[PDB]
Amino acid sequence: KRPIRLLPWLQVVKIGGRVMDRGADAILPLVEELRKLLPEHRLLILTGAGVRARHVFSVGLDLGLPVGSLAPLAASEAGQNGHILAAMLASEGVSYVEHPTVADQLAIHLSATRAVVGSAFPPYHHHEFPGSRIPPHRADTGAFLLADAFGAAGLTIVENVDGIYTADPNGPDRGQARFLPETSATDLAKSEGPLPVDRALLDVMATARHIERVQVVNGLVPGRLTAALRGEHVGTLIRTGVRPA
Amino acid sequence: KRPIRLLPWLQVVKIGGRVMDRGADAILPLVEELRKLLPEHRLLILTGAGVRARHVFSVGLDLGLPVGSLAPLAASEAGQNGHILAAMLASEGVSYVEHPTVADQLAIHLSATRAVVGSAFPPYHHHEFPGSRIPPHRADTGAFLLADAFGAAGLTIVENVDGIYTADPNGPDRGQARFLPETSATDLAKSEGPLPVDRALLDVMATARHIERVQVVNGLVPGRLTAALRGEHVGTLIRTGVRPA
Amino acid sequence: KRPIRLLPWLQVVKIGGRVMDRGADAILPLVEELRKLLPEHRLLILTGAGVRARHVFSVGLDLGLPVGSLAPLAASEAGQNGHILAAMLASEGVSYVEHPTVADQLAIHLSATRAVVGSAFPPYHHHEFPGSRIPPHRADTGAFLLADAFGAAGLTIVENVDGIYTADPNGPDRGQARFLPETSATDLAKSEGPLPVDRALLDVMATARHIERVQVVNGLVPGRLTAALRGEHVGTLIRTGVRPA
Amino acid sequence: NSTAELEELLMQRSLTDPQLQAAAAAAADFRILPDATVIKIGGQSVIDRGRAAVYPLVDEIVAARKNHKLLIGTGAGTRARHLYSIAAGLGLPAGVLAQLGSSVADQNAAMLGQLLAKHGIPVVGGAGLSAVPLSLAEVNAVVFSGMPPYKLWMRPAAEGVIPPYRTDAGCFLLAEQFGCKQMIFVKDEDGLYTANPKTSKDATFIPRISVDEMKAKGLHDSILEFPVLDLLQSAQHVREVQVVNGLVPGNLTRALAGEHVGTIITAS
Amino acid sequence: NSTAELEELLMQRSLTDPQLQAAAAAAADFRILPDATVIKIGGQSVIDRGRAAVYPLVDEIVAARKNHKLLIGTGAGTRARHLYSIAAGLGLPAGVLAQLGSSVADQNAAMLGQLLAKHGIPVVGGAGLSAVPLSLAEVNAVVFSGMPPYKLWMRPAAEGVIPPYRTDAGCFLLAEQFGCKQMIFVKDEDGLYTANPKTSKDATFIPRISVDEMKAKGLHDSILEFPVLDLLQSAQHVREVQVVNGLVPGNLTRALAGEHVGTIITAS
Amino acid sequence: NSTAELEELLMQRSLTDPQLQAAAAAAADFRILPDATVIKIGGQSVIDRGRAAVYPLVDEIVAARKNHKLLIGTGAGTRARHLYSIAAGLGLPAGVLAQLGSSVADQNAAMLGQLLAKHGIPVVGGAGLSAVPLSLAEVNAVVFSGMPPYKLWMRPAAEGVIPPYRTDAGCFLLAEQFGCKQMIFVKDEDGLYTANPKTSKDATFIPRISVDEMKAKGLHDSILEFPVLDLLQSAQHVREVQVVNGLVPGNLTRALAGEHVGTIITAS
Ligand SMILES: Nc1ncnc2c1ncn2[C@@H]1O[C@H](COP(=O)(O)OP(=O)(O)OP(=O)(O)O)[C@@H](O)[C@H]1O
Ligand SMILES: Nc1ncnc2c1ncn2[C@@H]1O[C@H](COP(=O)(O)OP(=O)(O)OP(=O)(O)O)[C@@H](O)[C@H]1O
Ligand SMILES: Nc1ncnc2c1ncn2[C@@H]1O[C@H](COP(=O)(O)OP(=O)(O)OP(=O)(O)O)[C@@H](O)[C@H]1O
Ligand SMILES: Nc1ncnc2c1ncn2[C@@H]1O[C@H](COP(=O)(O)OP(=O)(O)OP(=O)(O)O)[C@@H](O)[C@H]1O
Ligand SMILES: Nc1ncnc2c1ncn2[C@@H]1O[C@H](COP(=O)(O)OP(=O)(O)OP(=O)(O)O)[C@@H](O)[C@H]1O
Ligand SMILES: Nc1ncnc2c1ncn2[C@@H]1O[C@H](COP(=O)(O)OP(=O)(O)OP(=O)(O)O)[C@@H](O)[C@H]1O
Ligand SMILES: [Mg+2]
Ligand SMILES: [Mg+2]
Ligand SMILES: [Mg+2]
Ligand SMILES: [Mo]
Ligand SMILES: [Mo]
Ligand SMILES: [Mo]
Ligand SMILES: [Mo]
Ligand SMILES: [Mo]
Ligand SMILES: [Mo]
Ligand SMILES: [Mo]
Ligand SMILES: [Mo]
Ligand SMILES: [Mo]
Ligand SMILES: [Mo]
Ligand SMILES: [Mo]
Ligand SMILES: [Mo]
Repeated sequence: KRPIRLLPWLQVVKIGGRVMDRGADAILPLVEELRKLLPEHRLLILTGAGVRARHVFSVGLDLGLPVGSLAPLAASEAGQNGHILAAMLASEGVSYVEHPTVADQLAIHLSATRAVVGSAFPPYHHHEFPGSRIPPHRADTGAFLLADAFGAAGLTIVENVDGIYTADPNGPDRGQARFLPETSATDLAKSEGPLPVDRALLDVMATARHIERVQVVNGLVPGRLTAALRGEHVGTLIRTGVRPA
Repeated sequence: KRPIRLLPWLQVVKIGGRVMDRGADAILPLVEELRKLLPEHRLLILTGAGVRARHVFSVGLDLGLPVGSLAPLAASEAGQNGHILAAMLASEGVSYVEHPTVADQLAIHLSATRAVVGSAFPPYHHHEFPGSRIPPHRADTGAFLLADAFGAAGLTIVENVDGIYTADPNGPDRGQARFLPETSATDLAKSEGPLPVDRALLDVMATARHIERVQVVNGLVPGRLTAALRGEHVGTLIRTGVRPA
Repeated sequence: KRPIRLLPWLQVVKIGGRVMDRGADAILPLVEELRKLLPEHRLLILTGAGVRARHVFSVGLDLGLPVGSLAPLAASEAGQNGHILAAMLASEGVSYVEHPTVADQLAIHLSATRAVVGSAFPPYHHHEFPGSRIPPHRADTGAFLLADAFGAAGLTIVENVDGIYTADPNGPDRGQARFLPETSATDLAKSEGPLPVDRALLDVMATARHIERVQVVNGLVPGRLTAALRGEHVGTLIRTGVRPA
Repeated sequence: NSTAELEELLMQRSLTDPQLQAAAAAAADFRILPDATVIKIGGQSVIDRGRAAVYPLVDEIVAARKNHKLLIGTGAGTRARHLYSIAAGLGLPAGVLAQLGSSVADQNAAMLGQLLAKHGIPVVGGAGLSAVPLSLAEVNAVVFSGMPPYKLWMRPAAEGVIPPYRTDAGCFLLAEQFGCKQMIFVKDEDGLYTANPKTSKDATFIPRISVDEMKAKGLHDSILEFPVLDLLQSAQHVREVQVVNGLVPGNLTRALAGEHVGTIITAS
Repeated sequence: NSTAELEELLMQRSLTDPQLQAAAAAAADFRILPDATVIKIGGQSVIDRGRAAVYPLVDEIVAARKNHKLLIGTGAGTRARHLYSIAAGLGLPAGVLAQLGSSVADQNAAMLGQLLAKHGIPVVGGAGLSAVPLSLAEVNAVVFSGMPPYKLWMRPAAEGVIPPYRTDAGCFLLAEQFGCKQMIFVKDEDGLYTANPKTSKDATFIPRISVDEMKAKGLHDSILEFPVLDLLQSAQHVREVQVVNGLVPGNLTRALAGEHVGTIITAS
Repeated sequence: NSTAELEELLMQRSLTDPQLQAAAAAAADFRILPDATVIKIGGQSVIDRGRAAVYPLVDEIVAARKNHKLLIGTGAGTRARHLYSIAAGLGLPAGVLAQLGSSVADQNAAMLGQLLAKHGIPVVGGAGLSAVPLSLAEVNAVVFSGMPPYKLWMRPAAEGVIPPYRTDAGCFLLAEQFGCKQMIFVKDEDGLYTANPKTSKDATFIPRISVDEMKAKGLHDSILEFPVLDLLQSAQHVREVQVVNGLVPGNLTRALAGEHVGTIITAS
């Protein structure tokens, strides 16, 4: 048998750092949508890092630092985004919770309140894998490891674009970029260009035990996160390759 | 615009250390009054330090220690008073929570339970300001900084006297002491004698963003704290100088 | 007067480590019974250590280590058993909580959720008492100190045998072993053979302030823990020698 | 006996089994910090008195650590008696009083620590405890708070809610755990007398005495917390302790040098 | 005055009583780390610039600590300005911005710390702070994050939500608390000028100036956070500070040697 | 390439962009602790065996640290296999098993740490990690628990719930992160053989071999956790490892001296 599901009723939502980077104009509508979702779902909301991690990578790489030094430096920016988002939801009983608390006491915290916020980055830290000078296990990857370990009902990734395209849709080849309503982790992993998700996400999908699909949706369009949490198709669906029991 | 209010439904209550110093005769009736308040308000109860801080100041000053060393030593006594008060309220689901928890997770804790207790002293510690040999940012000051940062509905200060007088009413000039039903932080700040509140409290009132008045009331008279939390005038009102939006 | 009761509505349940050592065949039915109990009682569930502590005692004693070094090493195994049991109950809102949290914030945690799990071992650590090379204050002892300090409604000890016998019922004298439906801490303390409970448990019973009896029951027989928490006699009752007020 | 006969007992019997208890008693005995001395600095008898008492002891510690590895634990004193009085009057149990008293011993370690910082000597037990091995090796001394960690799990006394294991017991157990060579209690009297010298005018000085003799003379709970005497009789490593007057200049230094100042109390 | 007249006031009056305040002012004054120097390494002026700025300063610290005990605090820089901009636009209060900025000064201390680790120099303040006495005694330097701990209890400015006490103030208060002999701010300009030299072409260099003279010339909030000037005027121990260019090779070393490089700002 | 072309890519592209990945590969390479050696002491192969195995290794560490900076990580052993068996039988996932196994490696570091304390050597990773730079500089060695920190975020194996990254991987990644000069695994066999020597009578000893050759001979998961071989092939700093028998007196010392005892496994 596959392992049991620890929190089968949990929904996990990962908020991209570059959504947060847009400031109040993006954050206030997202916060209003999350407020309306609190009575509908039991939510673990996990934030990515965004542009400040790129700045601390620029400094750290210029100082020569190894990938195990850059990883906790980026993670700190995901943490700050989480504190910012939780503060906006404080009046609804929502707070930021640290990784040890997420790993060991999430059940009592989601008994206490309807949602908590944490960092999407995983605690690989100075034990990050070598090979690339850029930390591979980032916010998408960490959120999926967690969601799948918990056997959660879903993981939805909230980005600043409609989903995955055949080319970067903000890039120099954007004219060639075709939208992908649906795809598989294995097809993606064979392609070579950039993506809006970590390449490590596709690897941890291949060893997944529970979560069969992950939807990537545009958090800048109000209503898409709400629809995705009900299973509606409003972005790119990624099939993990988990087959049912 | 002024900043938003993080916890607009919160009531903050600061309990003077010298109330606690009176022992069971003062504490048991205060605890019974707090018990009756739990279903009416969402409470952050913050304790001051009282006479044991004066003893550790006497020792620390005799050893020559600077004001940044005395500040955490006094704060520890406010902490102990908080543990004592929370233990008396344990059967009602109330516990003492540490400063980091107050600063980052108060919303989930007041979702879990109706009240929590913490220390009123702020974490200035070894970074306390110089000038006086006595730590200036004490329990009144810390409780107001917190209440105002949260945008709380109120701060009520519970002391062992009826309010503020023109002279110490337990002092050598007590015959001259006239009660002040109402006053302003700016008028107070210009006077020179002793007060039942930190002088730093008047300074942080001048930069306040939300809280317009603070009432000082006698916790040794049952019912006054209950009345004050409903806005009734039963002690000294202090106008902060926040003007409405 | 005796001291007050801090959490008079609490029920404390200690789960022997050797019950956990039996694996899924013992644990799954115990977890199903605990699930059914959550709406009936407010529970602090405390786990013992079992056979892995015996292994780390064998290694530690072979290395010559003193009793204050062995004590935290055993306690770690009680901790692991607690994490295992809490994970099986996560979907019901149950988590493992650390000792500092048990000592200071148990009331808010049992307001947040119906049960929490912690380690039964007390934090004597490197300050364990000398005399024996085997740590005396173990899981039974720690669970009783806690239950009695809190003034809890009861402590029930869940073991892999029916209760206390006149001889080890799994031992070389098991043919002579007579079951004891009822006994006193003082009678037990005068006997010399082995027992299914710490000998220190009998000592802390002599100084107890609140808890008058402790029942030892067989957790391998479904229903006995449920019956014991209602005061039914289904194992061995131990009278502590607390006399009523 | 054998590594193997012990391991079979440890697998096959309850830890309460007299047979297993006896095999464990025969195990090797390793001392973790055999060359160190534990010193307790009294809260009420020394630190509460301020710089007239504390400054000369700071100077002694600084001089003495050149030749002696020291673990310096602090007592609590008058602020802890205040807390116990308030909490007892409320009916709070011994385990809650134990937590309150620890905070006071912590304050005193902080104050002593700040006077010693410029000499390199840290306060430890805060962040860690393997703070201790490195500190001892490099600056030959560390400061710790003397309260045991039992907190809410404190065993109460037979009567009353005052915690029976306080800072004399905390420091003693650490010396005993680590297998230290010497345990010195620093107080405000020359040593043990036949009666409380503060309260009794014709008390006689006692240079050396056993626990059993102390009990027979009614001195079970005089200059040391009485459970320390019982802990001493069970001890494996520290089978005597020395009590000295910290208010006499040089007294601590002379005790570290092997001089018989004060009172020596022996397990047997 | 006396140990006894102070203790009676301390027992009998509010801490606000001018009488008690005056007795306390007469107390002895102990310096905790009198032989150390606090150095602030700017976040925007130095660390954000990468190895061209940071590597030569790392080499100086390593050389300078042979003769000088150093507490090296980090500033925050551009990532903190980004965080403040996002959080201000949301209406978040100064106390929440203060927590966000601390994280950035922490990152910078980690990066500097990793370049110094092979020389024995730790980053501290993480696990402790009595990390500091042992570290100073053995390797003569430590790295700390320069933000004050006020966090949510930060007093706000008169206008706006930018925290007024940031890393210049954090480092200054530590120097002042510990009674250090010298406070050096390492920036990216030679020192104070009569106008912002980045923005003004004919600014004049100022070698030495008092706080009062700075205020009279409109320089209250130029090269240092302006509340630092007021803290400096109240200080008991550190009554002047030195501002130097970290981008000039050897400048930090020469300041530690007593050379008058940069600008000296005096309390009076 | 430039500090500027990298910074533009880092601002303008996803971290997944092959173009940005390639610019980052060209960055400077700093080694944090280049003169240290990481040693893993096996839990099942050494520490579980008790003092006949552990005491001689303690003596070697104490002697060897006079000339060699050491980071000594502990394995887990039989108590972790017990925990994995119980937790697997319950259907618990790899991430929960990972937390349980860490506790066992922690126990073993505590036990080893207590035998080394009187020599000044701390256990670290508890309170901190910048525990490491100061410790290495003053006593030339530290003890740490060898499990990686992934815990609940552990990537599972392709099949089964046993965590694939355990204490061989934890120690290896630390050596690699810190840019250490050497990684030595201390086990209970002379090195790699062509078959499990415990189970196979005519196994042949292999003095030196590459990862690719090991895979071609079916030795992917023999004497080291198999993911370590893949981590080794991606490594930037540690491109070979040495496996030695800790049960042979002096073997660790001779490996630190450059002697080719045991097996050397190379990335290519
Ligand atoms: N094939 C692709 N399809 C869609 N977007 C792409 C693709 N390749 C690159 N991108 C870019 O990925 C961007 C998202 O950047 P990134 O994914 O780093 O941000 P994030 O997910 O918000 O950050 P973090 O990972 O810190 O949470 C989009 O704005 C888009 O320009
Ligand atoms: N003008 C004044 N009006 C009222 N009380 C005054 C005045 N001046 C001095 N006092 C004294 O202030 C006392 C309160 O002391 P203080 O305010 O230090 O205690 P607290 O607030 O309980 O302590 P903490 O600040 O530790 O919580 C009153 O008992 C009164 O004697
Ligand atoms: N007089 C006795 N009556 C009953 N059981 C006894 C007696 N003497 C010894 N035993 C043994 O005690 C065993 C329980 O072992 P132990 O009590 O150490 O386990 P535990 O309580 O599960 O462990 P832990 O204390 O770590 O929680 C029973 O299996 C039984 O064989
Ligand atoms: N028979 C005796 N001989 C000597 N001293 C005695 C005797 N009986 C009582 N004492 C008292 O014991 C006191 C010292 O013990 P005490 O525990 O009070 O000091 P301490 O270690 O400072 O305590 P703490 O650290 O808990 O504050 C002496 O001041 C003395 O008055
Ligand atoms: N009158 C002046 N004289 C000199 N420099 C000035 C003056 N007015 C403004 N400045 C500016 O002050 C800057 C240095 O202060 P700043 O606080 O920006 O550096 P920092 O310590 O790196 O800050 P942080 O550490 O908070 O990032 C200089 O770059 C300079 O442009
Ligand atoms: N081909 C091989 N060559 C040598 N040893 C092998 C081989 N295949 C299997 N082994 C086994 O590998 C064992 C050592 O690895 P193992 O991971 O068990 O030790 P360890 O590091 O103590 O583990 P832990 O620290 O996880 O308890 C040896 O005892 C040996 O029996
Ligand atoms: Mg992404
Ligand atoms: Mg006051
Ligand atoms: Mg038992
Ligand atoms: Mo935590
Ligand atoms: Mo925790
Ligand atoms: Mo906390
Ligand atoms: Mo926390
Ligand atoms: Mo905790
Ligand atoms: Mo905590
Ligand atoms: Mo916590
Ligand atoms: Mo230390
Ligand atoms: Mo340190
Ligand atoms: Mo340390
Ligand atoms: Mo350390
Ligand atoms: Mo240290």
